[PDB]
Amino acid sequence: YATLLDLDPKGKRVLVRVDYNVPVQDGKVQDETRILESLPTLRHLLAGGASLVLLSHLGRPKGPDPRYSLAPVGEALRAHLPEARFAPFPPGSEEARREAEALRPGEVLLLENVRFEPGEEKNDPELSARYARLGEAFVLDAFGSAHRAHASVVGVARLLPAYAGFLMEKEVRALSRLLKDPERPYAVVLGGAKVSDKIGVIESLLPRIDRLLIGGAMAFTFLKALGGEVGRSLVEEDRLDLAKDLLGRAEALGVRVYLPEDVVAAERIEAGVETRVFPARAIPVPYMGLDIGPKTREAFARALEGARTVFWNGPMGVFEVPPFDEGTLAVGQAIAALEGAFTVVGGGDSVAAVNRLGLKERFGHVSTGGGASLEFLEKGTLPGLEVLEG
Repeated sequence: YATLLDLDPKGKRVLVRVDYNVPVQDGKVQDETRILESLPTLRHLLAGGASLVLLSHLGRPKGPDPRYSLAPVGEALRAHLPEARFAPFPPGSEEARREAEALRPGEVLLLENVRFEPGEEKNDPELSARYARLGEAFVLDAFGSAHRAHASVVGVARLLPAYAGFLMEKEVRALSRLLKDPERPYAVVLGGAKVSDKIGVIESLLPRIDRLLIGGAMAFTFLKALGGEVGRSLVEEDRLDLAKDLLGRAEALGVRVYLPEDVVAAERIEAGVETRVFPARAIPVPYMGLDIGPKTREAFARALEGARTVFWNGPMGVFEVPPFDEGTLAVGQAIAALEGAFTVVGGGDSVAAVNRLGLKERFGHVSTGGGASLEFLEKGTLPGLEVLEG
């Protein structure tokens, strides 16, 4: 696992895979956070005497799509690094190769959305070789993209001396603590819509944890599995069986599991909609549970008391829909208030809650990997990390 301290950037053209998948609206970035998070890595390279070619994804565009151009990100980056420019050329094009070859030491070139290239998500060898012509060394600093063997993440890494950036290094060390005898009690807080997407990581963590708090829509599959009546709440009939087995092994492994006991419900998911609070195992048909209730927020905070290690990923309810973001905000303050503990928060809505509460500084580590982080904890590595050697 080579880091930036193993690379001498003097006189070299360095290709760097960054994570610039930021929100954009009307040709303007709405949140520069991801861009700011990459500067430590970029400035270190520039300081050492390098020129840089940057590659990033943006949204899930269906082939070339002006809607997802990185031009707005280029302007944002330019406010921070005076010599950074954006060129509307696809990463593997001849125009892009020539633009990078013209680069002078100190310049920073951001190329077009890598997802515009048809061979990107398929790790196409030809495409990878094309990216290799962009620089003499490769630096992967987009942890949120390291769980997939894509052309700009794994492919190009195999053709050029590859190293991990500061962001990558930080994410890996924070997550490693969670897999290396962390301080007890160790509590995990998981949230999300479907359970099927958390089974792998839940299984992996069970034998290492002491407490499991489950919120969000995924919790109703569990409640239903215990014989509850969840009304029109979202449930995966296809997982009711495994969900019940998971609660069993949990108990057998000596892990305390906490589930919602009350919920805030409505007949439709809409901002400002009228709500009613019901017991979590007695939601009247018409209604859908869309967030954890007041008693549940209370019990969850009580369950976290005394924990010395906490990992939280996922919303407690439909976060982006105004009334239903309260449970997630309550859990964030509960974890932020903890003392003497190593707390880690990841996933879009959970991180968003922390930011809105102005509680970032209160957390041990704010994950930038999202699902990547969950897979690392699940498998112990990622394909984007295995290629970071010489």
